[PDB]
Amino acid sequence: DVAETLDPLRLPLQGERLIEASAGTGKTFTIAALYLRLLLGLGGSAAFPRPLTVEELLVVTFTEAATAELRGRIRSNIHELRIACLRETTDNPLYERLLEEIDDKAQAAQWLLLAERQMDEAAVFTIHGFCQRMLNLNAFESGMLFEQQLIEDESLLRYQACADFWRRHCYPLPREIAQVVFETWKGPQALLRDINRYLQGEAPVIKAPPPDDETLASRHAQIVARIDTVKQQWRDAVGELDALESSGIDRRKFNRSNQAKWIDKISAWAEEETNSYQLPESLEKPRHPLFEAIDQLLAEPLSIRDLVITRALAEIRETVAREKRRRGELGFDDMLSRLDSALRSESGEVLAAAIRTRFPVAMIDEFQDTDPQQYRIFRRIWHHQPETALLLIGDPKQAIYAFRGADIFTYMKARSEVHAHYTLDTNWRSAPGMVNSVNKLFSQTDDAFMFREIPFIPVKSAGKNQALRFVFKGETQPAMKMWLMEGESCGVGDYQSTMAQVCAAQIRDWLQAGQRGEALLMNGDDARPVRASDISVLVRSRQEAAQVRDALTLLEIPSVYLSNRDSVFETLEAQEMLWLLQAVMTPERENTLRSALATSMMGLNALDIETLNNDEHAWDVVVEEFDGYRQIWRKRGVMPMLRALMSARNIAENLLATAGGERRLTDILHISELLQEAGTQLESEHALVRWLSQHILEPDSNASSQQMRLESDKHLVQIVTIHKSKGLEYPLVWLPFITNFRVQEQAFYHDRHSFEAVLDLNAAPESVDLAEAERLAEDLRLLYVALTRSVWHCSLGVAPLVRRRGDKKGDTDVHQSALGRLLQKGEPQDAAGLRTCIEALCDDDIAWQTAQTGDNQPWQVNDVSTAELNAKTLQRLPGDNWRVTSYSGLQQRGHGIAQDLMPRLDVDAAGVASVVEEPTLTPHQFPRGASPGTFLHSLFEDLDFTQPVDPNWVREKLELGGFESQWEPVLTEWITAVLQAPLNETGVSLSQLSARNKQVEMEFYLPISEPLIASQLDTLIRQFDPLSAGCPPLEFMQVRGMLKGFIDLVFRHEGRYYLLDYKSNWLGEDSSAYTQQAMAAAMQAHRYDLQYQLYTLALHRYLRHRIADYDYEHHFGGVIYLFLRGVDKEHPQQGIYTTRPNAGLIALMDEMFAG
DNA sequence: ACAATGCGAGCACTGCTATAGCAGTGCTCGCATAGAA
Ligand SMILES: [Ca+2]
Repeated sequence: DVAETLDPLRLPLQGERLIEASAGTGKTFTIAALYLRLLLGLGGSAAFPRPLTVEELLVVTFTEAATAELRGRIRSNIHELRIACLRETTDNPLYERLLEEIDDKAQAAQWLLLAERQMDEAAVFTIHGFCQRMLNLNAFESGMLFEQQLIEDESLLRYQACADFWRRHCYPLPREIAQVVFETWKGPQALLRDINRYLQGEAPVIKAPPPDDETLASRHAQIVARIDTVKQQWRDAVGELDALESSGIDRRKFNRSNQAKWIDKISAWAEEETNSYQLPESLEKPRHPLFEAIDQLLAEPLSIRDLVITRALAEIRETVAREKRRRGELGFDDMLSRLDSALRSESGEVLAAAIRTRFPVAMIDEFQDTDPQQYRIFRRIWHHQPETALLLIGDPKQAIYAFRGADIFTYMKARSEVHAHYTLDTNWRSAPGMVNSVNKLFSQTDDAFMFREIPFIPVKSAGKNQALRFVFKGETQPAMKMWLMEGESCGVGDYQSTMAQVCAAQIRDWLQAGQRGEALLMNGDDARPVRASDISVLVRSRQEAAQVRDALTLLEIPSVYLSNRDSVFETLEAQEMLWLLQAVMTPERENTLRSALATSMMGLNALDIETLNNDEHAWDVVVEEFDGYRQIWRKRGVMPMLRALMSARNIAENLLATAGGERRLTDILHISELLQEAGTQLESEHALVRWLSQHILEPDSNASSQQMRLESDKHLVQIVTIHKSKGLEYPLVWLPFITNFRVQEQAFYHDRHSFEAVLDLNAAPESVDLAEAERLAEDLRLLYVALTRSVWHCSLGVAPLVRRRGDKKGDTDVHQSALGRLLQKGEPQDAAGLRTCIEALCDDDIAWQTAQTGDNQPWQVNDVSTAELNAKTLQRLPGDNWRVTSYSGLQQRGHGIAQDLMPRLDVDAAGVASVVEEPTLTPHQFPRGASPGTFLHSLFEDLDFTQPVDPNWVREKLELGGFESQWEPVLTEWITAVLQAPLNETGVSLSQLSARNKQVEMEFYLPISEPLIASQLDTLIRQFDPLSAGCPPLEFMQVRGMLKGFIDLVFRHEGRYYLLDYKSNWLGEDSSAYTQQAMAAAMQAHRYDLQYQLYTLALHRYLRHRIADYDYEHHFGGVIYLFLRGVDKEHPQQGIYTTRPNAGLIALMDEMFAG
């Protein structure tokens, strides 16, 4: 017992070691040390068998920021100790004591070099990261999915489950029963608020659970039966108006009758006031008659609660689980839970060993916060195992996360199993005066943390800090100062209004006296004025924080609640912005707009609003303004719009100058950052507006919508919670409400023998007594952390608090609080009895005063400022724009992201279809659009023009394409008709083209230097092409760069090369629309003519390039357009179109590019 | 074109029955009601 003062370098790196890193004892410096030792296998007898790799030293922390810092601190130490190995000389502690243990500085340098470059894979994860990691590796054993989705809901999944339970369980109930339930809970909402704690993590063991089968009906019967029989032993016993004590006035007849009418058709376990007329009491105030059965009724409770509950969480759990499986999702409780089952199951050894190898030695940090599930997994892998080491480090005095499931008991359990104990004796980080005061306080009684297994061993304060002191308006102040309210009695109300006031006063008192250089934090002969950034107010709950923030704010002392969870969505700004987006979204409606302008964010006046209502031209002015913002919104988005708005109305600049404006601004900006995300997830502005409403209505979701703290708060007295403060350090700290306690009423305790979480579904005084114990057992634990946060000094508020409505009978249930229990050494005290106990211990480091309230609204601080700024202004200019167009300088958008998702989509088609279904399928009735158009293009992507059209291949093509098989005849006949179709003249017909003379889907890139002006090109395009005579053209604007383009088909009729572009278009009824006229019409209609000139200009450049010494009119003679539809076996020139570029056009057009 | 409970105090008043103490009926009113992969 009583741990060995831990000497890192001499710690035996071999199996099971428990390390207690007291308050700020350098737990981190220790871990790193131990990490290095392991890497280089250092030590000696207390060393590890062999050297380990970065990817073998398992370290698990609880926080995410934790593993980051831990991972960071280590890469550094390695980089140093490694460097200090190359120099074989180091002049900085730790390292030197390390090199003395090194035998070959040259090797360690190498070994270390690897550890350095290996860090981006250091086995330092969180409890949760470790789990899903082992799990996902040994999937078979854990029955895990290779693709798990991390669930988020649950908080909802849970309510839904709790309600599914209420519907299938309570709805079918018959009135008599239903009502009973109702009087236990009104709805599913109420049932959850009672069982929510459970349902989460390890189900607690239910002391005295209901018979594994009692139905709601069962119990109900027994109860009603037990009730109704006594309705008899009174219905027929009410002929007795008996006799033989005092005080029961004849107004007992009032008592009497009140049960004769208690005879309803039942429906309510509820019964009333007969405690008197029992018998086991009538004597307390031969013994008496036949109604002592009542003595038996008010003996063992008449409830339905425990049964339902037991059924609820039991069923609710599995309901939620099932739902997760189905969804294929996984939560965190599950993550480390599934891992615990795996190590439990038969196939638990292959898993235990597997892990064990990967991580032969693991360091568990912040262990005082584990849980049965964790510790189990842990020992199931490393407990009693040669060739391995389990370094368990944390501090039981700081285990304050009970509410999330950190079971201090499972720690004490682990404390029992591992016999090797170690403590860190030196408290770096803090002042001697402090450490002395904290040690004194927690040394009062024995077992201050009241748990023989969690002893408190004082700690030596570090020498480098022996100089620390805090002087104020004269001399040095005591490390610890107790402020005591006056009086005998004191309610929770008082001890807050008054303590916050007091606290507030003392803060401005240090601050003001700080600017006057009278408040100094000094390290011997060095000093500095205390600044808001140095004060800190620990608190227990949101309210308490507010309570403080208010008294502070009442003294112009700005502050910031570091533990704030509210979301940006329920800020008055969110609402204002929404009204704005509604104005932007419709400046037409005179109302919503005015409304927008009325928002505090717009900083308008009452006068402004007025005039602006009586001047119609200035109104439209604004309307225009907003109509522009909607434009900015439609085109660039919300963020660009909002910022555009602010810049005009000069919002940011004004707000910042409006007290508390900075907060309001950051929040508005924030909203925008969220309103921006949401934008790129909905295709309509209105959809976003909607998006807002909901979020404003049902918020608090992620931590992504949590409020961003200001970058100035680093100069604001910080008010945080004992919890967020664990690990944090503060020059000066204040504990305004450190006396409160709040007694535990819920009978949830841990059995002191079996160390198990038991849930007595019956308020058994015995078990509640036990729980209430564990309560302050944790309050002390919190108290320890609170005092531990300050460096130079800490002053807390104490008062003769009293909860018991017992008229100040020398009560002061102060002894029921962690701090009171330590001051009044256990025993309760007089109001003044406290005042005397405080004086008892109180010198050099400890000192008290009376709660001296005060007033002086000023934080009497002034300012100065000189804004000599300006923003660089670039002297360059846009000028040219290099892009890569592609006969898209034509086709107006809509194809936005379309030519992106499908580079070869039949972009030339689009639309819907209707009643043109005529009961005889023809190529005109073939489904219109892009999806079907590309299907057609597809067919000819790899067809055997040469041979005949196999119907099965066609049936198969439609079958896969999602079309109806009943299209094969029409289609198989349609294809061929187009194949054996005569192109221009002498022969030429797709079917005559063999593979070797075909090149399908050619992708070209025609560089285009010297801006291509739409007009300049329209001129020559005119002179040579009679088609482009319909001159609307030049519909695009200047473009420098490249020219993409796909050619459906380019073939050669042994003599020349050609350009074929299959074009599935029209819904234009039949044949008559595919005539040499109609075709040449749609041609300009879609300006396809350009496609020609461009495409050919490419084939030109290509052929010229390939065919070494080629000529246009000797190798070209092409250009064929096949409008697939309207093409029959015997109606040539219909459906097909042909053109042959002027050759003189291609000439000028080619050089048009590079001049 | 719209507001939570519940618990005892606290004191006023009303029978009794060995003026006072103990009890009980009642209506009014102040008090205390989380934590953060
Ligand atoms: Ca085409």
